[PDB]
Amino acid sequence: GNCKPPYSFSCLIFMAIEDSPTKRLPVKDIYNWILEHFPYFANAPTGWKNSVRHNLSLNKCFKKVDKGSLWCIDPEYRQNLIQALKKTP
DNA sequence: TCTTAAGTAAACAATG
DNA sequence: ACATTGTTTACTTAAG
Ligand SMILES: [Mg+2]
Ligand SMILES: [Mg+2]
Repeated sequence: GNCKPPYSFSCLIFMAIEDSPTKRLPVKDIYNWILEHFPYFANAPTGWKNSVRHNLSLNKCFKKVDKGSLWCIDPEYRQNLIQALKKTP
C-alpha cells in the first residue's frame, strides 16, 4: 500500500459489507476489510476510522441494525453505490 | 453559477 | 476508568 485508493470511503464501506457473507458488518470489521484489501491505511494518518464512522452515520446508503451494532446496505440506495463503483474502479 | 458529493478535523454522548 | 462506537457541527476542495 503506497497510494491512496481511487475509491471514496462510501465505496470502501460498500465493498466491505457487500463482500460480507451476510451484508452486515460491525464497524471494526469494516476497518479490517479496508486494511486487508487496502494496506495504504496501515501507514495512513490516523483519522480514516473517524472518516468511516462519519460516513456510516450520515450517508443515506447505510442503515444500522439492532435486534457495537451491525451496518447493512440500504436496498433503496444500493443502486446508487454500484453506479459510483463502476465509474472509477 | 447553484448544488452536492467528498475529505478532514474536532467535539462530544452513548456504549460496553 | 476506558476504549469503542456513534452523532454532530464546521471548514475545505472537486465535480457537474
Ligand atoms: Mg446511514
Ligand atoms: Mg476532495
